[PDB]
Amino acid sequence: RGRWACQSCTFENEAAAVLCSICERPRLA
Amino acid sequence: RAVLKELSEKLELAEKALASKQLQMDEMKQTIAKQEEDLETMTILRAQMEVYSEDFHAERAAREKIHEEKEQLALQLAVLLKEND
Amino acid sequence: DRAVLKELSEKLELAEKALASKQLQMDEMKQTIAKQEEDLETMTILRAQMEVYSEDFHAERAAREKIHEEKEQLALQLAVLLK
Ligand SMILES: [Zn+2]
Repeated sequence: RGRWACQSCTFENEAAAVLCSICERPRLA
Repeated sequence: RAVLKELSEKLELAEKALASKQLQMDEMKQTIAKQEEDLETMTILRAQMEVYSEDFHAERAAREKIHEEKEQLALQLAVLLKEND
Repeated sequence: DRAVLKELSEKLELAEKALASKQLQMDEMKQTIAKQEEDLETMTILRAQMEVYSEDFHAERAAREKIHEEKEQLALQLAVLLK
């Protein structure tokens, strides 16, 4: 995976996360 | 094995998120069903009462008309009394 | 055991797709809730408006009956004077 950007709030999340740490939206939502 | 440990942990995090999102969805469903019931009720109630807008306007016009007729009689009477004063 | 990692990788990807799809369903439900809340307040005010018309209609009818009585009384006074 590696890190991933939340497509709603633009925060860059850690690879281990499945929900955005800011807004709790899933990576592929 | 470290990639395997990482995958297993993330899958368990996804399974907990699936459950958490589902609980939130369950609440939203209850909200939607309650609002739908309330809206259908209010919609029926408004429709059954709609006639009163028409009847109010017709009644007001009738009231204004008879008021005008009454004021005309009052003026005729006042004139007749003053003519006899 | 690289094909085993693939297997688990496939399961995780499906879990993330199902998770994202639940979120998308939630988004639609939040929009439903917002539209319903607006429609319900609007309908509640419109029902209240019909209730005001109902009250005013009955008040106009009461006024009309009173004015009719007053007109009959004036008409009588006039009739007495003109006789
Ligand atoms: Zn976010």
